[PDB]
Amino acid sequence: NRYRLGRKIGSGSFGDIYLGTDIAAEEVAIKLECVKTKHPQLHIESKIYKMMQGGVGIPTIRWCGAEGDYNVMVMELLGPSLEDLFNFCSRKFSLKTVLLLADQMISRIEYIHSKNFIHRDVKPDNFLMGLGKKGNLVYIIDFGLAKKYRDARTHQHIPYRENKNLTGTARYASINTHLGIEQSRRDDLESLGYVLMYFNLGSLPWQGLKAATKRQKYERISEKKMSTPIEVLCKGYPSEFATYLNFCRSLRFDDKPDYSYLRQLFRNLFHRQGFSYDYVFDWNMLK
Ligand SMILES: COc1ccc(OC)c(CCC(=O)Nc2cc(-c3sc(/N=N/c4ccccc4)nc3-c3ccc(F)cc3)ccn2)c1
Repeated sequence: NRYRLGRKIGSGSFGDIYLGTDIAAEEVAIKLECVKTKHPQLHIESKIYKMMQGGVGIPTIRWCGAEGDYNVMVMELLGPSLEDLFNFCSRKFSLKTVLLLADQMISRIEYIHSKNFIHRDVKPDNFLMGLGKKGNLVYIIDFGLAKKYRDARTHQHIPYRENKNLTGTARYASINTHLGIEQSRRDDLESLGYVLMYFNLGSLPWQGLKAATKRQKYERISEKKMSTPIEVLCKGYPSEFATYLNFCRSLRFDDKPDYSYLRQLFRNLFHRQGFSYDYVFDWNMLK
């Protein structure tokens, strides 16, 4: 109930992230926002976490408020991110681990969409494993770029818009995001498709391109994504990864994705491969 701030561990969408301690009991994670910021957002994000509360893989917020020069949000401590675990696993995941992760990540995105929001920054850093009895559970974090895509009462979808600035991480952004189109449900899922192929490959082919300014930088990434057919991107990997991406790329702006179809693709592959659904990930094998 009273919190000690520890080392800074990084930065979220709109603030810095810290390890901390609840001195009376337990270790926590703490996000800070300057209270004098011109674009306050931490309390908005807190309310989204609250709307999401109780979902599988949705982190619990312990306290939000103001102290000194900061707005403060305290979260239950979670385990390593999927990017951290990727590094710990020598930047290679077995097919079994990719498929286990795919099943849960699709479900996390579906859940957020069911609560009327799109995430808009699907990337490995925003998925964290739980701890203790939740160690086999993938959590999704960070609603700082999240947006409501439909009305809570009528479910009327937001309108189509063009010439929008790229929101999120360029590496995993959808093609339509690069082309300036308003993001919708389909784009969260397309980004996940790039995340899965990133886990398969160790890098994506639009990493490390040269340019002068950040504007051109994103342009080069856009051009490489558009000019790399899915069959080339996914060459040498099971067809399901291409099928997944083609499905996502083919969705209409306001389509409700068939999340079950996408999970079934990978589940059927998992079964054909003879894998056991025992939640044993590559990092559980580290000695
Ligand atoms: C017990 O021994 C340990 C040993 C080493 C450790 O690590 C060095 C740890 C710490 C594990 C940990 O990170 N746990 C954690 C993190 C968060 C995050 S992570 C994030 N952004 N990450 C990125 C990454 C890349 C790019 C952008 C952002 N934001 C929030 C967050 C969000 C809201 C909030 F209120 C508080 C925190 C939430 C809960 N647990 C432990």
